[PDB]
Amino acid sequence: PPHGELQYLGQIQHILRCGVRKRTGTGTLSVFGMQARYSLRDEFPLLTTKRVFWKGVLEELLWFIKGSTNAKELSSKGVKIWDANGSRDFLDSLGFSTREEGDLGPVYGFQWRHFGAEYRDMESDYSGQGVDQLQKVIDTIKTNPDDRRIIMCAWNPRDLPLMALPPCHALCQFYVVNSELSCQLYQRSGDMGLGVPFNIASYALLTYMIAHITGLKPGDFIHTLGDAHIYLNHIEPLKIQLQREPRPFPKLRILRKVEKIDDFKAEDFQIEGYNPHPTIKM
Amino acid sequence: PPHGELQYLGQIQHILRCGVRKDDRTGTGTLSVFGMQARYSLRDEFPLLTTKRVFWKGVLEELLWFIKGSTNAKELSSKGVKIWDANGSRDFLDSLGFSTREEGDLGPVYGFQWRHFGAEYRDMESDYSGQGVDQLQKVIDTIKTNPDDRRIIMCAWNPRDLPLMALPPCHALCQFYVVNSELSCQLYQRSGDMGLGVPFNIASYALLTYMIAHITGLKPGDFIHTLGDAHIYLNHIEPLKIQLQREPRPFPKLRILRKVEKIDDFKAEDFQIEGYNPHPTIK
Repeated sequence: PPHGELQYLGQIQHILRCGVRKRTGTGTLSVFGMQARYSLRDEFPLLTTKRVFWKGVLEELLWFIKGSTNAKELSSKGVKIWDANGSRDFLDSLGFSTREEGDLGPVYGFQWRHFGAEYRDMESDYSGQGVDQLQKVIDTIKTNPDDRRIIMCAWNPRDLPLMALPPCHALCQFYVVNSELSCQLYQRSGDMGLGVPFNIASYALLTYMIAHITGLKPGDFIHTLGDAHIYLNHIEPLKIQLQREPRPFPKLRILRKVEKIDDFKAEDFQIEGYNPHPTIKM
Repeated sequence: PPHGELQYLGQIQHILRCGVRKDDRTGTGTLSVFGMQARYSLRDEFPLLTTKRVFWKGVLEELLWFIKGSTNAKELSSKGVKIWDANGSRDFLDSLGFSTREEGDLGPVYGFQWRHFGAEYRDMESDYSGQGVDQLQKVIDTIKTNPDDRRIIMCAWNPRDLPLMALPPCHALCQFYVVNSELSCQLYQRSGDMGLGVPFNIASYALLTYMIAHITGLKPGDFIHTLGDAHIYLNHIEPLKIQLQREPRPFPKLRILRKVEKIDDFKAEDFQIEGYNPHPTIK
């Protein structure tokens, strides 16, 4: 079968061959509605035509599981991707003055384990408050794997205003058939250049983690896009990437048996056979 | 130009050749596939499937019902649409522990989530003004002020309210897109019976995309139907195979007889599907 990465690339071509020109501007070729499927059967979708910040992926996900909404908690691990939206300055440009530095608000972490609970600050303890979606999802996979209501949604219209940054991961569904676990992510906005690759890895990792705990095997991962765009700043770099030939995907391994989703630790994972192409500038 | 219904029948074809056996809530076998997407042009035509008639009166009347924010199945039944009565009956409500609800009270379903998301639900006769987020109107407001915005979502999945309604929303969420004065829409359906409900669904949001376009003075663009659990009942394989052989006829055309300016001002009499001739029934 066709190397999975070809889909991501097959899309970049489309965004350019049919994307229409159009915050902070910077320009962008957009497209509306796309879907790519990546296999998780004895392989992990970690694009090779360009290196992917695996540590960021793995370290950020574990950060969501905890339900943490503190940018600092994640940066203290070396991943500074969420710091910008945590700086005292930014929080101010949003009206959030009483807000402590590092507080992102009811973002992913909060939505995943305390959906619906009234948000206060990153320190407050929301235990027993809200709906623990991540856990309910795991529980259903276990007792009713044929359920078509296994959905985890981070889009809370009532909390959007309090967020330092709106979700680009409205929701994701889980599917179980023949002992194989699949997941479909619905991204409202995707930066094909510096985001989608990270995103693919992010949710494919979650599927593995979930499949491990439910005692199932990973299947497919459907990445569905709403507004897929390319920033003109990447029109060149990417044009070079397309040149590159996709190398066989690496493999993910869970070095130890784990019971609860929270018990997962960074050291529990290993990426073997990851041979990505060089890195120019982007 | 390739006909639009070919995209639909194509998915039925995919399910047949690649779908696997999967049981539903009652134990009934179905042939399933996870993750699907289809695009339907809404430009000078309306995607109302023709290889099998679609209950248009039901689509149109049910949509109107959602916009009102109604959760009373009676209000819909009093229009000829009986698709929500079973879920609101006296017996079905008791068996769910809702013995204190008057007949017809569906719970915080679609209507409520669209106009009052997050509002504290009481009953189908309580007033929820100013309560909750009017996602519907917010969509219209955004399409007008910031057409390039890519956070124009209308989510009906409310984890908190799920255990208070008849059954979980089938239409998790939809997103609107605007480009070159055209309004495109994408729907995410978590579950869909390819031959029984998907058609009805395509017509619902195609019509909604027509109404929002009308109000914001834009032209209908495309409708992307993204499915999660696409399936067909096993005992429906044979009749479906017959339908597949049928040749799709030109999609009809929808018309807005008068000029409407508010989403809530739309009436059933304001619509007209001209040129609809679907194939005869099959079984």
